[PDB]
Amino acid sequence: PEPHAVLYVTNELSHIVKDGFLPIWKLTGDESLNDLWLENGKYATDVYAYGDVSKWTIRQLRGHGFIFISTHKNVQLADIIKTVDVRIPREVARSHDMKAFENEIGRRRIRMRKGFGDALRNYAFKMAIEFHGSEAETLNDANPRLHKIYGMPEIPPLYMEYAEIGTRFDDEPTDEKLVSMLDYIVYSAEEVHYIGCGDLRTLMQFKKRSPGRFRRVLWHVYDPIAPECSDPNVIVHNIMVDSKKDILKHMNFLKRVERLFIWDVSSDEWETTRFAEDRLGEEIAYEMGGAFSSALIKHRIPNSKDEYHCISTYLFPQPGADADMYELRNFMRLRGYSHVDRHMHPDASVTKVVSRDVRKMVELYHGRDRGRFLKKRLFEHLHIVRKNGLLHESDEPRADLFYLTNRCNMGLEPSIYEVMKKSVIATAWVGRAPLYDYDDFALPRSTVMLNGSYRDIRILDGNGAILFLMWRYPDIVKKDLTYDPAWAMNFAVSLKEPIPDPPVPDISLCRFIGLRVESSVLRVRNPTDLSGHLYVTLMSGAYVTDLFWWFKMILDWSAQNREQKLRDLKRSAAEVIEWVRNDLIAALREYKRKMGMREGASIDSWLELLRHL
Ligand SMILES: Nc1nc2[nH]cnc2c(=O)[nH]1
Ligand SMILES: Nc1nc2[nH]cnc2c(=O)[nH]1
Repeated sequence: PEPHAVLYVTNELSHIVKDGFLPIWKLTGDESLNDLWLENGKYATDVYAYGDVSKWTIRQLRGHGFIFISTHKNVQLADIIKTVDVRIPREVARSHDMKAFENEIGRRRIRMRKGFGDALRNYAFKMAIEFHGSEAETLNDANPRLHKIYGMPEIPPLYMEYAEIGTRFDDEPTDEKLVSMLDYIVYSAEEVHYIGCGDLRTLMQFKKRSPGRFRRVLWHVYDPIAPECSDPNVIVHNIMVDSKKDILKHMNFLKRVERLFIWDVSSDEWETTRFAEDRLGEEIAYEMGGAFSSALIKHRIPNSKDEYHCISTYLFPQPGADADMYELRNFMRLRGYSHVDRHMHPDASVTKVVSRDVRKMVELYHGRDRGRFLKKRLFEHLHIVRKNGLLHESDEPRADLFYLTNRCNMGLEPSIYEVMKKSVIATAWVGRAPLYDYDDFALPRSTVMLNGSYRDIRILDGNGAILFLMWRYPDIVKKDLTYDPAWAMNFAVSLKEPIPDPPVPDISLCRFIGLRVESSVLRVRNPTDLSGHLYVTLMSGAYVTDLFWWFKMILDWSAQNREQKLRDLKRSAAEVIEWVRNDLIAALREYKRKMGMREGASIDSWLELLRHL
């Protein structure tokens, strides 16, 4: 809505910037601290800035809005030697196109979005178990035997009771059928009896792309034609399978384990053998249902039969599989130990299927050049627990990232705060620009600031949030981390995180970039300094800081003295950018003088927490 970034470039770039349409900020390594803060605050959009910044730490620079573009790998600071956020290729200076240069920034900026949500997420996996509004990404980095991953994924093309299909959605190519299979089914298994594994090329390429989960899992594999695979998490079996006893003897029963049954069995005049193969793969899974957690039975569709039967939880189309591949994979969820509770997905039963409706599924969703987006949906739907965030009442501690402010939740505002009163970590869209690849809606920043802050609950904007994590848990959140602060500043973030002792004015907390331009607009438009300053912050909705702590920082902390208060900075390894209650109490008042109803309680809460402290 207001928040910008300083697109910082290194010397050799500068000349081309001049030729742009955005404001340029020039340095000049002196510049006091309180110099940057007043200048940077003049820029109501993104800026370009160059020249010497040796004096300064990174935190200092990110709180200011910095993104480090250059041709060189890194740039020298006072803190450390930072990895440039945005490297430019030589040739694409160089050239000296302002446009290809400006485009080049954009892309990496959208790529930078990732790193931001990787820090918050990567902290959540540190402090939590339950998990809400999740997706493949969160599955991807989860520990399936600890974190418990809920959410509401977008349900794929399915056949059971039960039809509905389609409709079609846009999609792109992926990994060939057989490794694109493994990819979505393998997640929480611990042991896999892979029946009919062929020559193993399949599973090896699975290793070659997805190495972690290949090793975090155990593979019995079965074929007349399977070679000796030197791997030690691979016990091979040449034995062909007619009975469930050719698997059974090869499971340790004295210990609990999630086990997965994968069937893929084909041989060599009609073929109602193709049939009683699949049907067998099913019966064998079934008899064992109670030792496996689930199964992916192969399921090709016959010509002869218009309708037929099978045991099924689901039947679905196959990513990366050719268009003419007339073969669905049949899921069976089962009973048997599993670190993911799937009792939503119905207990695999007998299923009447109509060939032509399967025939249609293949027709709609198969294609070499389709699957990517299907596979995802399958993955989630299979392994996420279908549970609604604002409604789930949890016993364990719980994280709430990047779903909260979704357009489907619109109106249900109260429930939202309820979640941010008690989550470990959660985030709300508060950005007021156009604003794309993002389908969220904004919460009023004042209302966030005021409802957000509780003793335990620290309420910062994404950048503050990050700065904080850098500063408190330096190795949950690295310092060299690349991210785009502007974007970080579209999110309100909340953490179950105690106030510092002593409540130092760290950047995580105190930035207030542009608060002077912010105070003037305020006064030409809707007109009514630590008294007025608090009011500005609120009325602007430019800002999201932790009211509570910042309160505590003012009264309980300043005074203290000159000597005795920096000192307690050293120490708390804090850092700043800027070198009584009766103000604040009116600050509040004035605020709600202008805002009956559109708020604020609460307010009342805040006042009555000064008038008692
Ligand atoms: N910054 C950011 N990172 C993510 N990682 C997964 N989803 C998101 C998102 O919406 N934003
Ligand atoms: N099946 C699958 N789909 C994904 N979509 C994004 N990441 C993954 C992954 O690891 N596996």
